[PDB]
Amino acid sequence: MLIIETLPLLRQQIRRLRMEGKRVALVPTMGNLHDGHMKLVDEAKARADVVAVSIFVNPMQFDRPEDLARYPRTLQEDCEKLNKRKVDLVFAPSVKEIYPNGTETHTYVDVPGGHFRGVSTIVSKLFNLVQPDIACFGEKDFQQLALIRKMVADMGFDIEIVGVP
Amino acid sequence: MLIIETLPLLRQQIRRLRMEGKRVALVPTMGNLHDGHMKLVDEAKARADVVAVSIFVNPMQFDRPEDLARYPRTLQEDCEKLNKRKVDLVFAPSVKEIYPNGTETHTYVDVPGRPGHFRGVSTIVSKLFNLVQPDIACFGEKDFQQLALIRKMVADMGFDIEIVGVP
Ligand SMILES: CC(C)(CO)[C@@H](O)C(=O)[O-]
Ligand SMILES: CC(C)(CO)[C@@H](O)C(=O)[O-]
Ligand SMILES: CC(C)(CO)[C@@H](O)C(=O)[O-]
Repeated sequence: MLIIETLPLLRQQIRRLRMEGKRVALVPTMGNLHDGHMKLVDEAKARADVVAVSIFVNPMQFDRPEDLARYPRTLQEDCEKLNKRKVDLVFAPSVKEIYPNGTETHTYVDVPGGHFRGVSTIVSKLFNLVQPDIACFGEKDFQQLALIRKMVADMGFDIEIVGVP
Repeated sequence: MLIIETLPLLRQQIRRLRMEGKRVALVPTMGNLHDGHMKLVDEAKARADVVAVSIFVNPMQFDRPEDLARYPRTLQEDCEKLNKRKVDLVFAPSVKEIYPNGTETHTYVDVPGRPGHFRGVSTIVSKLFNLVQPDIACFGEKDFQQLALIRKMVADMGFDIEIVGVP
């Protein structure tokens, strides 16, 4: 398994996978992975040659800084679990790599029809960075899954959005 | 030169270009092309294997229906100029095709750091960038606020697209 923390190195591998003809699935996560997140990984492995999992606790989608600060961070353990599940690549960026000037002045994506603006923004950016053929999301957060399906339909992303029960 | 009017046929074209691994340049336009747009096309041709030009009068970036309705439409003459320049693809969608559920509740992109005009720009250019997935995209320097907007949008949103400003 490859663990990538920077944009240039991620871009290099995305390009390599593209030149190798790999079908790529992305599983976005905020880390603190449990057996339940493996449903996403297992669906992704069946549906692609290569599985990339992002781990990024996204400040733009937390209403309270207290909650962002207390969100569990267990990177070594997440990566252990992913490596055992045969994941190919983990993308684990820093906050500043994602939001160089902070979130308040960052370009955002809003899906009509703070929390959800944070979700469409980071998921669009992960789609632009990883350029996956397929991306897997839980059905449990049904508002989030609805928001991403609409975002994709509206914004022209060529990505199959897979809801996992 | 091929004229592509629908998303699924554009999808077909872009998927094919991707698996062929060609380097692709996109020139976004609203048609009514003249010398300045030809400079954009020339640059795109010099910088990529394949050049796509979009022609789409984007309602989201016009505040007044009167201004949208007055915008000149010269598709035949636009295609004549692009064909002469050996453009590979011209993407010329209808409004219903880009906005099948209307602009009002369409996803939008807004870049901080007429009310509505720039939001309409960032939104359509993001969508064009997702649809076409170009390696490079050319814009004029004269609309300097637009060029700055797109420059920031690309840097912020993580698009792997080289932005080229042309006089
Ligand atoms: C989709 C996601 C990883 C985006 O930050 C997050 O909202 C989540 O944990 O569902
Ligand atoms: C898979 C999951 C943990 C992702 O948030 C959630 O959808 C769930 O519990 O099914
Ligand atoms: C960039 C653009 C094609 C977006 O509709 C338009 O604003 C233009 O022609 O400058």
